[PDB]
Amino acid sequence: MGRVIRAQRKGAGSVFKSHTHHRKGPARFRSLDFGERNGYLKGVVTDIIHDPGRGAPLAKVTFRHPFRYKHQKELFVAAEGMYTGQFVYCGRRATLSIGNVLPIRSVPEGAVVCNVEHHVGDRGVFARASGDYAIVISHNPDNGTSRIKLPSGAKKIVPSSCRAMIGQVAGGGRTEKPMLKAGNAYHKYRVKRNCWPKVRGVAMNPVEHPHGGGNHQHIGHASTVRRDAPPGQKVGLIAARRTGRLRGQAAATAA
Amino acid sequence: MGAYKYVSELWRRKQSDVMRFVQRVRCWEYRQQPAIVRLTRPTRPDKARRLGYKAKQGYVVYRVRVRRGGRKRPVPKGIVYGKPKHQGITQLKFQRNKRSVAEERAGRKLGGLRVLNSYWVNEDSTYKYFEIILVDVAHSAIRNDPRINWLCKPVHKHRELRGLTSAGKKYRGLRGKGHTHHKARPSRRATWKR
Amino acid sequence: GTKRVHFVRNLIREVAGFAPYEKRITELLKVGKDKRALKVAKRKLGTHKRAKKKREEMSSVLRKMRSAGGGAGDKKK
Amino acid sequence: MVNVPKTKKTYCKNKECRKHTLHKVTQYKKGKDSLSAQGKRRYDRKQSGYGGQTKPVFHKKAKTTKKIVLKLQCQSCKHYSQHPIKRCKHFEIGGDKKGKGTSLF
Amino acid sequence: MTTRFKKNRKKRGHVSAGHGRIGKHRKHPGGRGNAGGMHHHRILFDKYHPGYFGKVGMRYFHRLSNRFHCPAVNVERLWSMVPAEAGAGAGKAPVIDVTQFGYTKVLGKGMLPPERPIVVKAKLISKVAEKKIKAAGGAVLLTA
RNA sequence: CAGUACGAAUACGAACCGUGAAAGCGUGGCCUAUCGAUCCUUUAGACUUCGGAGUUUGAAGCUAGAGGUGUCAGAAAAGUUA
RNA sequence: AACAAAGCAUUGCGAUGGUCCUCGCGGAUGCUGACGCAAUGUGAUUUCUGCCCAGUGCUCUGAAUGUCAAAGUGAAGAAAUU
RNA sequence: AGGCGCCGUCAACGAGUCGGGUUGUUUGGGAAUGCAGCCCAAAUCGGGCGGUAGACUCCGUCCAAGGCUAAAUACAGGCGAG
Repeated sequence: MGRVIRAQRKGAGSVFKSHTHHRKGPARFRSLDFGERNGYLKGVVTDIIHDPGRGAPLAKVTFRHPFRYKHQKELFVAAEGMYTGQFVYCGRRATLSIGNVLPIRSVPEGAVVCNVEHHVGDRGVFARASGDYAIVISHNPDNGTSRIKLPSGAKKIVPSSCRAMIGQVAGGGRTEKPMLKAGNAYHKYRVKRNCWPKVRGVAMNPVEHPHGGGNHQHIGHASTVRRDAPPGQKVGLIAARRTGRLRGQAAATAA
Repeated sequence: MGAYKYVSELWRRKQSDVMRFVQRVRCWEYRQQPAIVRLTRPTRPDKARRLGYKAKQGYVVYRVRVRRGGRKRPVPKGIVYGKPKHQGITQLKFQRNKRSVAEERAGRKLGGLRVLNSYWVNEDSTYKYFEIILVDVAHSAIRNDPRINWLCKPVHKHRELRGLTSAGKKYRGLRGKGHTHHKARPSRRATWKR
Repeated sequence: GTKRVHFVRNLIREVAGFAPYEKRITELLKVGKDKRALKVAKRKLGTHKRAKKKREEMSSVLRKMRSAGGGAGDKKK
Repeated sequence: MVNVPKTKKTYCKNKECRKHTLHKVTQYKKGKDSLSAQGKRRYDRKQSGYGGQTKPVFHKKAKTTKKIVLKLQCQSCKHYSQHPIKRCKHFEIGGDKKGKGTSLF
Repeated sequence: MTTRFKKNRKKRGHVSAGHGRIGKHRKHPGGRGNAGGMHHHRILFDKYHPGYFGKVGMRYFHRLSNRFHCPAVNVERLWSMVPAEAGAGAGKAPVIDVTQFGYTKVLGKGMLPPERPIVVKAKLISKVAEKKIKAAGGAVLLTA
């Protein structure tokens, strides 16, 4: 049989983890007391600070409104075009301006949003990463459902009460340009949850992977491996729909 | 005899009449309350009155919550190492019963007290519930009662653990006497395998 | 008149008597629960069927608490 | 393969005739079941899911070759006999008929 | 040669029945049955030993027949009769006596060789279809 | 096989038939002889048996034949290591 | 000359993510969100990357037909056993 | 209060228990040891047992799901001695 394949090493352990202490703080969207046509939540962006845990920026927002419990703060997710000294509005009668957060119901159809909730008050799930955005296609006055298209193209049915932020996430185009030092890849790995560099399965000797062994390097068996297959076996193309470059489309996806 | 017969008659019928309603309703409580619950009332006074209940100081009654299922055996995903007559993980089920585990848990937390006996107070779909009588040894009222001072004797400390409970006698096969009973009495380790 | 035809407490009592006579005989062929199906099934199947289905539920039983306590009382005189 | 008549005359083994009478030939299998046998020793002795010595069902097996494979059942008394060893294969039957001689056609 | 497990021979008494050969009684089933319960014992003695110990058996009374020739209940002449279910008289070798033997079973060629004037006597338990009809009477003896 | 099993032969007797004139021949194949234990299962025949009596159901079993073993006097069974 | 590497492809993943550790709690995923995370193939640039879905792998739809377990359910039936 | 005799008579008699199935473990324990786990589930002159299952009178024994309890046994021996 074998010594454990790296995929089990994910598992638990100090080596597989991110530097979670290092991450900058929780960036959850403030669950509104109530009302909010301008300023029972008014923010000023004061600063824009990088998030190591995702590599795109946050905007530092204060947020100052009262009560007790009152709760306010802090570093909310940046959208494109957010600047120091711009106003942020968070809630139901917030102005429809980029950087403001409000429930989907309040948003006009055809407006790009980010930090969209799965479930109301979870504060925001979908459209997060750099330069991505969901697109709110349908509402109507929809008591029942607000239809949003996520960046993959899947059309998601969400409760109209789910809040989102208008605009697309900052940092777009990050993906376009090539890393162009091994060392650039290296530090970028250090920050995230990953064991790098990666040795190819074929490169190893048999004990380390299903791919390993053989004088010349090659996968002894067919690469694409079972949904049924157990952990340790399941490597390569897991249960692949198709392979090789030709004749597909993006995901389509029914409701 | 008395009133104690009716509740005893009810508790047969866990599934039926007032008892499925009232005890399924007390499980809203039982799921909420911990795996130690001390209470000041027996749920069954009948089967308290027939496992040893006198209201008298040093007496406590306590509910214990024990998982349903068997036992699952270390290590999975670094598995034995041995020939397959001895490989077994969920396949084996403990040969202590779920009632005795509850006796152990209870006597561990209430360490200055000794389990007298125990009874059944239901199950839902993952928990099995027991209520257990533990009786102080150390206080005068137990000592100056000749129906319950037999517990006090130093030989009787930690009796649940050494299997001298009623439950501990029953899983040890000591329910019979005669024919059969021949591998249980006086002990499951008894002849030393001579 | 109807139900059953006819009589009432004695008819409850016949049925209440038929039910241990049906039950003791299931118990003398074990289980209970499959024999309670078989002992009923291997027979004509109407009055007994409804009467059996209620005993395999939930059931009677305030009335059961009422009758058993009188029978216990009256076998304790 | 064999012409064997389904209907033959033979001696009885059995003690109610203990003389010669008409007999009917048939190839036989049933198996059992209701479980008291090896089948029980296995049900119990699974014992970590081990079929174990319930397999001598394999080797992958194959050589082919028999003995006559019969029970000849009396049509006039119900007492009737199986026959002793000599070497066949395979075996044909139907109601026979016949390896008929003679042919002009 | 030795390590006493290379010339020895072998270790445990096997290769002996299967494939090498001689010895035990070997290859078994075969009858098996009855259990440890409804089981033995029937005590059995041939009538020639009561004829040894007729003359010296002077705790058994002589009676209608001459002084050598004794009524003797064989149940109270058989050692280990009390833990046995019944005491039976077996018929080997002569009797040259005019005895009266009481038994819980007797052979047919156990009466017949001491036909030589005898009274062969069933005890009540010889039947054993005799009336323990709740009632009272007869019994089996007890001793170490 | 010089004493060791299954097999095989070479004959009988007992029962039971044929053909045949019958004496006889006929205990598988011109002769020189042409295969399988052990659990289990299968059935055959009759009978035996399963723990108060009583009664049905099956079981347990004797004796005999057929179902795998050609590693053929009987394992349930693929390779590499540089 | 081996491994890594940046670069190039397939595939799984809609979140309580799939995946790893764990009986479990929980954790690692991720206090992240498909411009993201895993699982793999190959290995700068430059020009390119043909034909084959028969076998093996894997995946798709199956409201319909031959096979396809258990239970509950029906038949003989005192059961059970078929 | 206790005993004996006579007199009727009877209640401290313990439920997810007895019991059956599904899946296991263990045992000499076999349809028949003991225990675990999932599902189901009685009666209360009624019930339980007698080495597979089902009518009767019974025969024969015994009242679970409760308890305690001296003495006799062990001590590859702390501690004293032969």
